[PDB]
Amino acid sequence: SGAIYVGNYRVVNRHLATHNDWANLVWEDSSRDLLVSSTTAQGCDTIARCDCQTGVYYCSSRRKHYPVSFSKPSLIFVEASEYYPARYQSHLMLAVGHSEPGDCGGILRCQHGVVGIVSTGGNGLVGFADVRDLLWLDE
Ligand SMILES: NC(=O)[C@H]1CCCN(C(=O)C(c2ccccc2)c2ccccc2)C1
Ligand SMILES: [Zn+2]
Repeated sequence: SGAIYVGNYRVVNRHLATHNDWANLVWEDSSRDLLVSSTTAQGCDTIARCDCQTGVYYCSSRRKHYPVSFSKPSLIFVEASEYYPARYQSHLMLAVGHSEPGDCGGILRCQHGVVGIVSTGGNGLVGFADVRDLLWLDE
């Protein structure tokens, strides 16, 4: 679990969004596994606006932060699950690293701020849904 709180927005994995998230829906995209809902309180997370390919992510399954090199945002095949059929998930960045179902929502960060959140994993890999292109999160 986990979310990004920036301004009057809450960014979560679309497959883990709550009834409240859907009742205050701003934008959602199944192909990116992202959902953004509105909030009453102000969020103090900074979003990175960069092309860094190195950062640090939080891994709940180990209660530890790990440094990773990650690929640029791209279309990657993701196996079928109870949330989606087999499909290509866009804006996804992969790294070699530990991840388990439960780690979704963990923040990936570089020196510029928040890069994305854990969205896929397994096989000694971890996939992050990128949020750096969502410029409206800041205005
Ligand atoms: N974006 C999606 O479509 C995800 C929806 C939830 C499922 N999913 C995973 O990748 C998930 C997983 C769960 C059960 C078997 C295999 C994989 C996982 C595993 C390790 C770390 C994070 C998540 C795909
Ligand atoms: Zn950066």
